[PDB]
Amino acid sequence: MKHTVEVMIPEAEIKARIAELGRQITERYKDSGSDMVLVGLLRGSFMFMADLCREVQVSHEVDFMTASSRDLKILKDLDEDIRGKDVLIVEDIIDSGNTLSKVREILSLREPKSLAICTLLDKPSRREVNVPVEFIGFSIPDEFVVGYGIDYAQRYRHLPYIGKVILLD
Amino acid sequence: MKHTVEVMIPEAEIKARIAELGRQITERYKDSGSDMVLVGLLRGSFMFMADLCREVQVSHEVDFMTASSRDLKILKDLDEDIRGKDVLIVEDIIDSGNTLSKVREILSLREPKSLAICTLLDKPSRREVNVPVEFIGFSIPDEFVVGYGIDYAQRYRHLPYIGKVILLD
Amino acid sequence: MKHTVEVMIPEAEIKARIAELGRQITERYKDSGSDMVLVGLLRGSFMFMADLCREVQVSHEVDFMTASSRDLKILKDLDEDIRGKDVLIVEDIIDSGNTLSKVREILSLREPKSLAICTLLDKPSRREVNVPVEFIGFSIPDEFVVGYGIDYAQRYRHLPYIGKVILLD
Amino acid sequence: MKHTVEVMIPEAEIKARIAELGRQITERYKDSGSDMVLVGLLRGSFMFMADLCREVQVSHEVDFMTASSRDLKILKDLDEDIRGKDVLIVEDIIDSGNTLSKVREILSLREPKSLAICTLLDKPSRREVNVPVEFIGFSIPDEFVVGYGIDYAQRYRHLPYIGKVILLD
Ligand SMILES: O=c1[nH]cnc2c1ncn2[C@@H]1O[C@H](COP(=O)(O)O)[C@@H](O)[C@H]1O
Ligand SMILES: O=c1[nH]cnc2c1ncn2[C@@H]1O[C@H](COP(=O)(O)O)[C@@H](O)[C@H]1O
Repeated sequence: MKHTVEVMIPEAEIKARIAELGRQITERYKDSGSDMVLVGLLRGSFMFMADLCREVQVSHEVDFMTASSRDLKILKDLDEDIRGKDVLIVEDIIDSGNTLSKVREILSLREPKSLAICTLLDKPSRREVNVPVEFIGFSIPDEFVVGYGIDYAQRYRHLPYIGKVILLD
Repeated sequence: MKHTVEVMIPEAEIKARIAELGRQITERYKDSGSDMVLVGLLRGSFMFMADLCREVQVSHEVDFMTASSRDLKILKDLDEDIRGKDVLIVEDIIDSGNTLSKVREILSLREPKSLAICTLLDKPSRREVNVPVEFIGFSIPDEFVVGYGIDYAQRYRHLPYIGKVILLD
Repeated sequence: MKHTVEVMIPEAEIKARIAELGRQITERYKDSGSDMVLVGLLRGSFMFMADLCREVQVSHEVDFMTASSRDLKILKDLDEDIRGKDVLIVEDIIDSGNTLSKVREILSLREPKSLAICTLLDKPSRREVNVPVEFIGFSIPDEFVVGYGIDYAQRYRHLPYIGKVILLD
Repeated sequence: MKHTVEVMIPEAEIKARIAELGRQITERYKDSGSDMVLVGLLRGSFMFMADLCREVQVSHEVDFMTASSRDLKILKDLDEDIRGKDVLIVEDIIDSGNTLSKVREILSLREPKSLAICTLLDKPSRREVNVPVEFIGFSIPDEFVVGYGIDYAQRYRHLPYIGKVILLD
């Protein structure tokens, strides 16, 4: 467990990609006319949600939810209703796609006007369950990453950039 | 809010009906062979659960879940995994069928081997949604019942019998 | 893990002790005049709570709560308030006394009129944290018990009696 | 309910104040040596948390907790253990001091190495309970503020600045 962390994706770059995601999300929803709510998955999405929602130029609500990353259970459900609203699930990263997949199903049952997912990172190679992912900040190989909500031994979660854990020998 | 409570279903009557329900549920699942779990919906069904599981002659586990009743949110999810298991949802009362209908959808997503519902009381005259109910203790008229876990303004759950509030008397 | 279960405390005896606990609890509170609420710890106390509350002859509420049996956390808090009320925590068994001890502290902060604990079983020898326990159904040595809410490998939780797990070789 | 929103604290002003708070908190805990954890109180403080932890130059973990505000109930407890750790409760706003006062009592029970509070906004003119607040971003007049995580009828949390609702205008 002896190691070091080096910057992989500088915060300045993360900020740029998010602003763009924001324009994209805004453009995609600005004319819906229905209520919108960004749904972040805890703990991972807190930082990403913070920045992202500020880049979304349409009036919207911000709610969080926390699932158990065998059965995907709900430790903390949404505080507000989503029925008839536009819901954009926000996660820091998708790899296997299991939790995201199940969470999308659960929310689907509440009959929202629509459902989409926006992740800061995407690890295509690790996918195990195909699930739609409308907005992605970065596509990366299966690297040992941390920061921006992603931890390693309850650490680096507060880093302003995405770094890679170099596992010293 | 001034009111009276009259007996609707005496304790002995309930005790007998539950023994029967027990035999029936037992007969149904005795030859399944996969794990079985009864899921009571807090708060109202804790008493019915306590008595019912004691009449179920097949080895099972007991878990609980608490749900809201606009969107149906999970205030307390199961501690157990139900995937590939016979699941018997234990409810105290079904009238409109909204909440149960949804709770059932949510568990269905976890892919249990089988999914059924067992309710103590049933007000068919109140049904708004078609929902499969495999076991019913009593089909009753549209009375405001209390006791045996059920309440009236956080009151009467401890009554050993199902009673009906009269009011203005 | 190969074993068998033999009856240690017959349900008929459990029922008798509970009726007596009920008289004792009733006598102790009947003149308070304040609101009363029995607080059961999930999953363990569901069955005991069911029977016990029926033996308590004073008007009271029934709420449940579930803690994490290193830090004692609250997975599901009470649905109702206890401030200014008489609160009787109900558990199936106390051994180390850790969870019970912490739960009593947490509820204490809400300033209830009073706080007491009632357990069906007590394992004095295993105590690690001294905490008051006003009502006990049975005092037993450190036996491998199951039933009446107490499980073993998600099993025997529904047994109507307290049995001892004979660990066959 | 007809209203207007005016800027009260511009985004740049907040950004600068947080950098300062960051230096201060860093200076305070840099030589402690035990694990440290910032606990944000959902929902209102997710944004302040996101920005604050990035200015804290000491290795820490980030966790969240959601509480009610008559009795103070835990709707979502921490995922981490705080025993023997420096704990920095991260709040968005403190006015009466009731909720924080209680949340602090609850965590205090888990025996952390140290326990402090850091709030972005403060309405001293609204204080009803004496509660220790170690770090404050801004002491403000009694205005109904929104933005930067804070809301008005589930609205405005995404604003990058603290604004004040005007109403009937
Ligand atoms: O007579 C009643 N008094 C109090 N609550 C009731 C009564 N009938 C139904 N409920 C509530 O409605 C729920 C069942 O709703 P359903 O599944 O939508 O039919 C129960 O779990 C109860 O909490
Ligand atoms: O101006 C306001 N608008 C909306 N909610 C507020 C406002 N001021 C305080 N609150 C709520 O009150 C809580 C703080 O209460 P305290 O800790 O009891 O002082 C915050 O977490 C908010 O949820």
